[PDB]
Amino acid sequence: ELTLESLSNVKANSYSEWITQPNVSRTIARELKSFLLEYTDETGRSVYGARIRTLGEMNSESLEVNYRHLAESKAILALFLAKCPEEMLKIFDLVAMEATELHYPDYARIHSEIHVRISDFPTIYSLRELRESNLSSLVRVTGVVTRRTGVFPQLKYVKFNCLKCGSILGPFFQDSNEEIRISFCTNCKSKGPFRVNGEKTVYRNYQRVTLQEAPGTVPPGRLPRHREVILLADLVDVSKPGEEVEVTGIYKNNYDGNLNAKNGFPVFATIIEANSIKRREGNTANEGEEGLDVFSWTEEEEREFRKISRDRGIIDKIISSMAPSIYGHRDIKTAVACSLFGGVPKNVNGKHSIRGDINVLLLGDPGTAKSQILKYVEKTAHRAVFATGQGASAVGLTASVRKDPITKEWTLEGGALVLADKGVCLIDEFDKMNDQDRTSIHEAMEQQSISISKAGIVTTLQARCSIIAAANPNGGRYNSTLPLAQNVSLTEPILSRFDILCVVRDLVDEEADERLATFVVDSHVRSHPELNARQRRLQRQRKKEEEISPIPQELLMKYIHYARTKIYPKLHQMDMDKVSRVYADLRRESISTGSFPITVRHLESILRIAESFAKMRLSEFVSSYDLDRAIKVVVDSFVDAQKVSVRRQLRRSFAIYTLG
Amino acid sequence: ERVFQISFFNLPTVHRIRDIRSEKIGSLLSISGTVTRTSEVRPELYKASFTCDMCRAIVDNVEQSFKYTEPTFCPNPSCENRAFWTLNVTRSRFLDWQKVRIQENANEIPTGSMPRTLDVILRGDSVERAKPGDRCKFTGVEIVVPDVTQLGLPGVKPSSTLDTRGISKTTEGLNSGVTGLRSLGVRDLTYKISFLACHVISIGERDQEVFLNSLS
Amino acid sequence: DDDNTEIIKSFKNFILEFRLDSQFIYRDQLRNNILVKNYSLTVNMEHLIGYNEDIYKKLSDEPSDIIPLFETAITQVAKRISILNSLPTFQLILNSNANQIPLRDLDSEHVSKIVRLSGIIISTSVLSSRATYLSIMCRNCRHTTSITINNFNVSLPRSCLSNCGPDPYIIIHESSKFIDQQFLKLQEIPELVPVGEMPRNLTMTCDRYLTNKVIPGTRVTIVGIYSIYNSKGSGVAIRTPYIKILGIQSDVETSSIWNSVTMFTEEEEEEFLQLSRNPKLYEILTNSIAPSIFGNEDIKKAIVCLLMGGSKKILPDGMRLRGDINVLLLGDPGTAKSQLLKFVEKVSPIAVYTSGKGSSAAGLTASVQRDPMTREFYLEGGAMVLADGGVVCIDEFDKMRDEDRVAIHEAMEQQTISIAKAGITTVLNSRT
Amino acid sequence: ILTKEARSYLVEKYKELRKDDASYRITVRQLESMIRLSEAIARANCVDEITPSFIAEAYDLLRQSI
DNA sequence: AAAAAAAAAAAAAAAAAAAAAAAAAA
DNA sequence: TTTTTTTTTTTTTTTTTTTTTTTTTT
Ligand SMILES: Nc1ncnc2c1ncn2[C@@H]1O[C@H](COP(=O)(O)OP(=O)(O)OP(=O)(O)O)[C@@H](O)[C@H]1O
Ligand SMILES: Nc1ncnc2c1ncn2[C@@H]1O[C@H](COP(=O)(O)OP(=O)(O)OP(=O)(O)O)[C@@H](O)[C@H]1O
Ligand SMILES: [Mg+2]
Ligand SMILES: [Zn+2]
Ligand SMILES: [Zn+2]
Ligand SMILES: [Zn+2]
Repeated sequence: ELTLESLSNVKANSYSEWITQPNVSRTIARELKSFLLEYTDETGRSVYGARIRTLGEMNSESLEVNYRHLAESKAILALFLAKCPEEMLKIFDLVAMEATELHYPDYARIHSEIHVRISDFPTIYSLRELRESNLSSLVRVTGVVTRRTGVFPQLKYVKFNCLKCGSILGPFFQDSNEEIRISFCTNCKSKGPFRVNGEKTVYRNYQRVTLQEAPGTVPPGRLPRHREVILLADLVDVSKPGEEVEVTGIYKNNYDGNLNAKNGFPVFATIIEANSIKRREGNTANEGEEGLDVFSWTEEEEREFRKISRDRGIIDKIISSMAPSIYGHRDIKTAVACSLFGGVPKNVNGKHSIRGDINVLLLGDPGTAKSQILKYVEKTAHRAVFATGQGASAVGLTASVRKDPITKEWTLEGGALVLADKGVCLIDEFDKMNDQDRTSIHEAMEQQSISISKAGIVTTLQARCSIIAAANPNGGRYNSTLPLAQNVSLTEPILSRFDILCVVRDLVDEEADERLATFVVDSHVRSHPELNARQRRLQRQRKKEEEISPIPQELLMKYIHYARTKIYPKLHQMDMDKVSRVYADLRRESISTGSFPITVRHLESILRIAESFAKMRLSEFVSSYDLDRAIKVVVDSFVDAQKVSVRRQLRRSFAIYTLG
Repeated sequence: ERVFQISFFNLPTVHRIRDIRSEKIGSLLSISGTVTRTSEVRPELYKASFTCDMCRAIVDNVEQSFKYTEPTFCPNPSCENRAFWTLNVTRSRFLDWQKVRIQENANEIPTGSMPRTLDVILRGDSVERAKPGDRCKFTGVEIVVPDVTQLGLPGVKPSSTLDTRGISKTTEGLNSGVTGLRSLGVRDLTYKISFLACHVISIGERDQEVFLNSLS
Repeated sequence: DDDNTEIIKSFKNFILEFRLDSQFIYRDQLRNNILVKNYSLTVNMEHLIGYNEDIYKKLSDEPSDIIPLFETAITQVAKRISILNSLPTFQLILNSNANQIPLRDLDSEHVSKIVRLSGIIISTSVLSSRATYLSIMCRNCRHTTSITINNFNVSLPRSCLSNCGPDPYIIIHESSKFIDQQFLKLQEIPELVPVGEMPRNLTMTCDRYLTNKVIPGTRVTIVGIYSIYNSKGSGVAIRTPYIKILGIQSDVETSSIWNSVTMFTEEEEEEFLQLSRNPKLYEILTNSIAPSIFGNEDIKKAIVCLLMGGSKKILPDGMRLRGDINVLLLGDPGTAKSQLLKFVEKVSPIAVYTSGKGSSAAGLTASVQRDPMTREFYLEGGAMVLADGGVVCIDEFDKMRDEDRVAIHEAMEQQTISIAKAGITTVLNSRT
Repeated sequence: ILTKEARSYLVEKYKELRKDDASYRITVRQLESMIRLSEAIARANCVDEITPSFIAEAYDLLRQSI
């Protein structure tokens, strides 16, 4: 037997042969199993044991292992994995399955093999800087998905049969990029016809994708580069055409006759076999964080969620934690939080569908940090799409029709509203936009679907998306002596579809200006860029978050994701008379004096906001406090969009409902 | 071992693209032109290695000129084998390869002219040093490249010169092709002039500690 | 052959000895089918499980191999209970109550296994011919030979039977028997598509008595076998999956040609005539239109009138008079205009829902396309072609472009679509 | 970086400018631009600390253009 | 001298549908 | 001024068929 000290010295003048030796491969497996079983973090809890426990619960087929953990301890194995992926991964999958069969015996009846997904590889390359020295090694490459072939079954253990000797050949592992070539018989001793051994075989899922370089990475004015990526089983359909992705994989080469024929030199083709996939569409928090999905939670994190969810005033802290560095504008923050958490969709007897998402509009003076709030919402949301003004078209926010280059049949392609299904679409400068482009979202805002009838395609899509829009008033500035209908160009059909409207006014006030200036100067002071040091960095970065954020942002992201995924509150016991009276009063005080369209569509927004406030508390039932808070929000959103003449009377008239 | 390269520069006289004649094939020259297209950095096969199917004997350092060339005689004369080898892609040595297209300069172009073009091959450490739109001076050796498709490429993928566009009828039979060789068969081999370059030149950090290092 | 005989015997005993109460149902169904020249048999899997579990287990793991044995058992029983012989091989149609699998959950784990799934028909191909009995002759010795083929996936012998060439054999087309083959295309249910994904499609093959049974746009339930066929895509050793249909359930009673005949048993006709005699049937029908919408009684009455439709007349001089009703709703936002359009789509047996913003004249009336293989031009239907004999609901009608809206003028009244493009000059029917 | 008295001088100058404007032309962006100009003027003198004289110069430059 | 296997031979192109710009006007 | 109008721009080849005529290969 060998020791971790003995793996340092190498023989055979090649690392692959050194790894594949029988004596070395027995020490490697034992060391990998010890790493899997005995690793503990700072708090003292084994992480891979918990991951294995969750694997069986979720009926998963893959295990995620961080490269930093295996590099910090047993760094020689980390170097071996870095240089020689193919041989290390076969052993590591086997040891992973052996470790898994210590928590779930008889798990082989569910899945027969456990795959390992590597995460947080240190060195990141671009497609432009790939050379021949990276051949047969693990690489990390960012790109943009362009085209996807589709899922087909592929042979796994290939068999052959020869007729004159009737010989059956042993199973062959297919390279997945090179056809199995066999010409010699162990029995026939000569060339013979070979069959595929019809039936009695094992298949795998296979797919192929093309990655172009991201426009941001490409130097301005230069042509992009592309490469081909092969996705095997458990990795199919994860990436979608149009998204931006980061892939960790193995860089390989193969001989192509056409490439040699056209160029005129013995050049080879290259392709990447994908190992790990991470989505980066809309994510600017990629600067930090560890893992393949930063919106996923562990068991202790869920327990912490349920612990902090029962504190009184959780809603106040959640609201205060929205865009902490922006000063004031608490109504905007409340509307943003309500939109982010969202309502509950409904279907009554399978024939009547009711939408459950909140849309927000921000109409305000220039220089009031609306765009920064939109950027914060983009960063925090799980799925987010951004658009602005004249840069969007009718079919750029909807589905488009294209001729498939391969199949040559008319096909549907995605858009901004489809890329943000169960997400958020943000539209900055929503008033500086063509009417034909603006009117394309009428169906998606309410019916949450898209219908296309073009070139023989008659289909209906699904876009369960929420819209937060920012606009400027006529003349660039809001006239408080005029009603709303003469401060904007939008008509009733599009104004009715919005749930919350926030009018932002800039007024002269010495104390307010002094406080805002002090806050902004302190913020600029804070953001100036000037045990293990890598954790000293974390503690210093947490100290700065302590002042202005009641809860950390990374915790809040997982909190929002868990709340949206798991909770579905109901409305069993509530006061119908109060809501009916509020709706009737709001309808009466609109035609008499007002220019804010109120229909039945605004009655349901109160219930949606109540369900959102219930979601904020991780409660399964809506209480009276949440409904009262929703009524107060709706009433304050209507009173503050009036003329200065009647606002004082309307506020007094509507004040009886919001007694608390 | 490090596959070495020798780079020559500062030649006495420079040539234009329209001075390229077949009587300088094999000579060391320097040329100037404007780059208009570059390709990817592909790996080229330099020193091949194979294994006999039956003996499992290993052959190494099989030179290749312009097409995939496998060995002929097995290392052991006891074995009789003419073909059926298996490339050991891991043991083989590779090199970087790039093809760039250049055209004539704005001044060398006559009053009325359709610009002439050329194919320049950059190899080794000289990849990506020429960017489209720039004016660069290359230096290297003028070579000639045959048509490998009719030289019997192993795979069926070439499929005997599959084409998507129609060839010129004017030069049908006018382009002098040589015949007679056994590898060709009854086919006719054709040649075209390209350039191979060994040296390229162009003729058209807020950190205080590192900044203080560079200055004298 | 020593196991196939016992399998056929077991199937024949199942057919001849199954009884519930006091009637051999599967013995009577065969005789009733033979009389009206229906050469097929429908078997429920629950009965087969109840009779013997080994027989069910044999079928569940080797369908393509076992099913023809049941096929020949049926026609052996038929010749015994019908004749003391122009009876072709019968067909087996299966019914299942197992869980339905989504299309996107079908993968390499489900190969060569019987599955149950549901989707939407988008296209139906033309009928093609497949050989079952082949008469064969050799090019040199010239002697007769025969071959029998079953469609559960063969070639002429690569030899000679009694110098002749390598594989010398030709087909004598007369005295050969053929059947009917059809190809269909499926698609996912719109509400079951995952997040951010476009719907995917699949290919199915139907034979003999299951051809001309569905029309595009129909929602169906399919029972069949998930298989693969090697063909042709630069991947190595990849195959294309498809489904061979064994049983079809369709919501719309209409066949491919909509025979305009009654498909209602007397037990339902009695119910319908009893309903028609209700003195307050008008109120009952009106109250059933969108019970979750308050008020708007006149609009609901108009919707009922549109659903029933008027009468159509033809005159001696060739005149044709329209018998369909069109309705326009021009109103204020928030008045439930768009919640009635989607209800009419659900209630109507044939109905299409479209939006005026995402539409075009070619997509609404008809389009002309080029076949990649044949490289000719053919006509493809549109929204008003699919919704023939039904209702089309056009939302956001005011947002339509002025070029696209004018293409509906002829279809609304003359109920025809005239195409005069690319050497194709035809007039298509459209009664919507 | 910014010192202790520099922040007080900055807020005082912003308040004075806002008072003199009267909110039509002066916003938070003007204060941010004044901070930027002060930092640039500090970079000119090769000094890593900001003195209220720099803020006074930036304020004069802003006033000269309004 | 007599078998089994393996490529050449393609060619072709108008006619229509959808989407984004760069010039016209109630 | 925001509406309508207008040119116009790639969209194309991945497939076929059984003879007929060539090279290898017992
Ligand atoms: N409390 C605050 N109110 C307004 N602006 C603030 C505040 N705190 C900081 N700022 C800064 O003021 C600047 C003005 O913000 P921003 O550019 O979003 O304004 P805007 O007029 O809403 O933008 P746009 O026209 O792009 O929608 C930003 O640099 C922002 O960071
Ligand atoms: N009379 C009503 N009874 C019940 N629900 C109603 C009624 N009127 C409107 N609603 C509700 O109002 C919401 C919006 O209605 P809908 O989408 O049908 O509007 P619409 O008439 O199509 O508007 P638009 O003119 O803006 O397109 C739905 O949730 C619908 O259930
Ligand atoms: Mg509507
Ligand atoms: Zn053999
Ligand atoms: Zn040998
Ligand atoms: Zn014969």
